[PDB]
Amino acid sequence: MQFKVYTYKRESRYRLFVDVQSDIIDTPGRRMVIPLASARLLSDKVSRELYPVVHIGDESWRMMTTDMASVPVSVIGEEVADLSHRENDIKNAINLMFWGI
Amino acid sequence: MQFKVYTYKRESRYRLFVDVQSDIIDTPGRRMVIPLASARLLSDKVSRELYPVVHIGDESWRMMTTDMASVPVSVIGEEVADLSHRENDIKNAINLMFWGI
Amino acid sequence: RAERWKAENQEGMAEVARFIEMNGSFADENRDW
Repeated sequence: MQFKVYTYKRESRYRLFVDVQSDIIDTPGRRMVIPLASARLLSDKVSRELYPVVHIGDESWRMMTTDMASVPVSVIGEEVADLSHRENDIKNAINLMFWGI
Repeated sequence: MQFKVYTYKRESRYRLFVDVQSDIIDTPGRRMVIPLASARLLSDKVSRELYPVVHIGDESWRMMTTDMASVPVSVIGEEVADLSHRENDIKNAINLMFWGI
Repeated sequence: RAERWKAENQEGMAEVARFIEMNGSFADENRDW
């Protein structure tokens, strides 16, 4: 569901992602999502407009917008957070990637 | 480069894709693309808003918007067409995928 | 304006690309075509 954060059930250095696909667009078995990387892993030279920083509990995360991907429903784990309050920033990031913005 | 159509240097059901990433957003070594399928393979119920029909020479192709994915430059082949004249419909399709109506 | 955006961000974008190369691409992990 759009703007919800889920555990990623695949062996990977990524552990969480945020669903960013429209809820009115049905793609059976798949959802487009943006993976999260620990914010400590990226410097301030990295655009926050394109790669937003989000805080979930005691962790800070960068949204790796350009590494977005549709994933199989089989790797979508439990919901762990909601980022709907960051809709404007997320929309701005995705629209920047495609349309420069 | 945005709106150019390239061959795909991997065995796959998809053989061509259109680059849809902004030219001002430079992700060294990767680009976001949407694969094309021969248009005759889709029925007329399938929305041309979400899945536009585009032409390369005499032949028709459907843009498989919901199969968008980034690819490494190592698999990006020959430029075979330029769809910049369909930027408006391409924008509409991508905006539908993320933001619905 | 576009060149201003590219310039402000050239270092950061190079940094992200190196990060993805080292960390693994989520996109590559999941592409089904």
